[PDB]
Amino acid sequence: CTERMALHNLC
Amino acid sequence: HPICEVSKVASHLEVNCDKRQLTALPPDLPKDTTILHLSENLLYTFSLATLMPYTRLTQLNLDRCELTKLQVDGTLPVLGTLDLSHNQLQSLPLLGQTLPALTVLDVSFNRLTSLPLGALRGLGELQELYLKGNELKTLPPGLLTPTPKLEKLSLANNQLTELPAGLLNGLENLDTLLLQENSLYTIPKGFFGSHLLPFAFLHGNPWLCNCEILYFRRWLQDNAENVYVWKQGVDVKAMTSNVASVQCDNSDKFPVYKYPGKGCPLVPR
Ligand SMILES: [Cl-]
Repeated sequence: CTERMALHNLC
Repeated sequence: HPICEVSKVASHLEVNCDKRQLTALPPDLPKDTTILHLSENLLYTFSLATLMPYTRLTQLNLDRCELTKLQVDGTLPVLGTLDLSHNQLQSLPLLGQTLPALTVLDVSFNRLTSLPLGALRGLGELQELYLKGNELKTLPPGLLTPTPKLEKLSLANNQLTELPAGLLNGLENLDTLLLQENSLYTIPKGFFGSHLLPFAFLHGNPWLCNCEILYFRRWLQDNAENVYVWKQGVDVKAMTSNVASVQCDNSDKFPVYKYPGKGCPLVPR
């Protein structure tokens, strides 16, 4: 899961 | 469509053209496409102009496409999200004359070794910029002047050794800054300015603990609960706050926020 997904809590 | 999957979610139209051995944009896609996935094809050069017929297109992924050149002809007035991650770009596409509504740009894991003066000019709506995993050593002055609304900025895992002093200037809304795993040794005084920054990742840099680290030491004091350690594979709400992750190089892990600074400024006695 991507950095971007992580920072949105979407992992 | 005879090749791409088309997924209708009320008014939303998401087209999946991922991994289909495409060497060009397929020509018969719905004129009403909201989101287009073009991941894991072979799109060495790609022309943004070819997407003009798609009036409602708000998100485009060209990740993992062996992309080397992105031609910036024409204009896509509604495109909000552009993912160019894991490609072969050796310099940053200059997009400000092309994507005026862009809010999210991901160019992580390319081959970028610098950003040019004015790289982001005209991207006035930008909110998120991801540059993790390139080869950057510094940034040009004024890089984020064009992008005052920026909220999240990743420069993680580059090889940065200097940050311009005014980098964060006029960022009234910045909420996440990722600088971990570079080669940084100092922070210019006042770098952070006066706006609250909820999430900073600053670990895995060889910080030089001399009198010029005092600014950073004092900022880390005022901000200990805002300093985190990156963990892969999880949500950020899952990650540990740890102001002591930020360590003096040549030290055995002495935490910058602890730095005494005894005898600063160094003078003859
Ligand atoms: Cl010194």
